[PDB]
Amino acid sequence: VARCQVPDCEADISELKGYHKRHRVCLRCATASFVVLDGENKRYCQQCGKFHLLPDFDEGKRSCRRKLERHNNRRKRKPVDKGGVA
Ligand SMILES: [Zn+2]
Ligand SMILES: [Zn+2]
Repeated sequence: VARCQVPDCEADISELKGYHKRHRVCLRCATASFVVLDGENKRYCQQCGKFHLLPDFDEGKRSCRRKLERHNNRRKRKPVDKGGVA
């Protein structure tokens, strides 16, 4: 539904052409960076598109800090490769 459903900003983006219309958010919000949501400032996460919590951010880019890394130390080592015997 092309409509900015932001508590502090109830916009009716019925005719938009960008990455804000595909997330129920107006351009003003997409550019505003942060919005005074329900007693909480949310930040448009370009990684997921949806809104996120500002206090849950870090220096590493402007996105959530969850599931940011996983495929890095993926290796299979074997210091034994024989097992016990006695
Ligand atoms: Zn808005
Ligand atoms: Zn995110």
